[PDB]
Amino acid sequence: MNTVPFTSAPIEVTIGIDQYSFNVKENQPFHGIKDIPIGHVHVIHFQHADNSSMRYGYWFDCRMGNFYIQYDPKDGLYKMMEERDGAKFENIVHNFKERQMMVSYPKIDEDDTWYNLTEFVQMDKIRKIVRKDENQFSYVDSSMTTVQENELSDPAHSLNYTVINFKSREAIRPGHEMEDFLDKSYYLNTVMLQGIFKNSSNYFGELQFAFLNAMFFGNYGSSLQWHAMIELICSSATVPKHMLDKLDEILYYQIKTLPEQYSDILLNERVWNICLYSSFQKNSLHNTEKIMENKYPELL
Amino acid sequence: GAMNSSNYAELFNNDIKLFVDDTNVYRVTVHKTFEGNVATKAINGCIFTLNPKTGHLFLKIIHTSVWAGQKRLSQLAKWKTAEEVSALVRSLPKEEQPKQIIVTRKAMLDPLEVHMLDFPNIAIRPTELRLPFSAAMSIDKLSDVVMKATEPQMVLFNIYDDWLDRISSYTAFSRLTLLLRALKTNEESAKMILLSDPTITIKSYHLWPSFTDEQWITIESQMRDLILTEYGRKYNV
Ligand SMILES: NCc1nccn1Cc1ccccc1
Repeated sequence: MNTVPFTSAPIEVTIGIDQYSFNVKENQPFHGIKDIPIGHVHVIHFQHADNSSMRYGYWFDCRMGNFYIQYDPKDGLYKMMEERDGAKFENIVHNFKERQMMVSYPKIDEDDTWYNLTEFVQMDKIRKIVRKDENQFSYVDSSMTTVQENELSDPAHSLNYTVINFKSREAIRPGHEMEDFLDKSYYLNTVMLQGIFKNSSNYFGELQFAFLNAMFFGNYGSSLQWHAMIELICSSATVPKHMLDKLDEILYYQIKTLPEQYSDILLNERVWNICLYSSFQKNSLHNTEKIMENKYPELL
Repeated sequence: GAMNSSNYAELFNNDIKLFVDDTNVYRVTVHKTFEGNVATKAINGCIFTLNPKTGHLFLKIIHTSVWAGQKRLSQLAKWKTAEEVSALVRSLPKEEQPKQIIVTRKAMLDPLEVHMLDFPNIAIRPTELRLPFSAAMSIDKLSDVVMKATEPQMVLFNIYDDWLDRISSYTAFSRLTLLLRALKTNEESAKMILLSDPTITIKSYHLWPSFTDEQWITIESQMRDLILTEYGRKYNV
């Protein structure tokens, strides 16, 4: 069980860790988050009480280093940093635990939500989507744009998701125009799975990361990307049997975890109605269709 | 963007453009099987591809053999249309290729866009105008060459005959759309107006009769009456 200590909390902020969150008051004696489950990526994230504009946060994996948070009054945000001195850190953490100034990552033992939302998400792939190789952790916020969004402006601050475009030469074999447009299996299985992602695990990891950035930061380009990766599978007539089964599990936990009060912006009517009711895989998403119907029958 | 009443003069500027109408590509005569069920039999069709400034019609005849053993023909027809239009553009010299293609039905947008991915700077546009190009098969010489085709075949016509010697493109397009709108609303009466007078002939190399300017005004008037009338016979006004 690992720990992310905080130097202090000088400004009032709502702090999230994965799907959990708590309110910290201005200069309340908060000094971090303990008992963080090892073996998964995690995201710590922030919404200042004053300017709810800009949700922002940090993706990280405690196996790759000791990380802490410290507020910067110049740049006006809680920054993640790496401590390179092991004994300094354990001592900080031990002293902070001794005075019980840390919250406990509040995981129910019965609960596999986080595992299921991050099953295929690896820090190595996050660090390629979010480029900043001088840090072992990755910053993301509400406003960051995707590579594909910038094509249609600061590259160092972009989300380098894989570009998907259904009316593109990469998507459409010369001579198979109608075939490839109406059945995207070529583009899914040859171009993307075999060519770009190499395997479905890496495809699912990007899909899941894109969803998580859409949900936790309201990142619009991430939401676009999540839906495009769903549509590309649902619009392929030929999908490996294991991918279809796993996709249903993946989407199920994403829709289960979505705030009920956010489905107006984060869910694309056209994509879901096509995916569940008109596409090749309309019948292969029983659990996802089931929870979408009992929970968001309005959108449909 | 979309083409409408507001930007109508753009059709006659000096940027090459083509209208593409697919309404006569897939044509059937639905009938009854011996078992009392219903079958379609296809007949030959055509793509109607028109330069509105010059009057150049590229009439691609769609022979019924193209449908043999195919499924979902109404959907295939849009993709076949797009395949043929893209092939036409590729066949033209660069300086003759259009800058824009305006499809008369929105269902042609994605098929044409996908076939023209090699041509990123050719704009594919829909229109809000309800143009009467379906009625092209009411022009006897066009109907005749489509029905007689025994193989795929491109036929090249000026749909304005020699009108551009005497009138502008704007005026020629307006005359064309009035004639076709009339043929579409009451083909029989429309053809009566055009052929009523045995002294007026159609040149072997033309589609429409050789009317003087004054006779064209009389004809055009008679065509407007018909279109209003039929608007009253249908709407009882
Ligand atoms: N060659 C038949 C003909 N008749 C009149 C004009 N033309 C040439 C032409 C070229 C392209 C399209 C349409 C017409």
